[PDB]
Amino acid sequence: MKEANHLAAIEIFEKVNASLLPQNVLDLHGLHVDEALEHLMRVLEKKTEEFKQNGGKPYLSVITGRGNHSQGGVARIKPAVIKYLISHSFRFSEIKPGCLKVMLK
Repeated sequence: MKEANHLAAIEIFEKVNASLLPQNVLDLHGLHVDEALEHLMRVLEKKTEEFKQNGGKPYLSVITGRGNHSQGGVARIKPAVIKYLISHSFRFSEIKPGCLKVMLK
């Protein structure tokens, strides 16, 4: 699944976020730039709130996918997401291929 990965990504994302959100993980590899951003933005804001209110994780591990380091399919989610973080003055740092770990503010 190179191309089909992008279509499968939606159903994967939905089933996956259920288990991944409590880890403070935002994993949406394969989604469109718009989709990825729209999901990321709403989760990031509510997670910031969960951080300051409920005492969740002080971070969010964003998986855009293994875009660039050891693998590379659709990595344009990464420049898109990066731009979102910087524009809001967030603190992030990539782990390894395409995985941006963001520290909540």
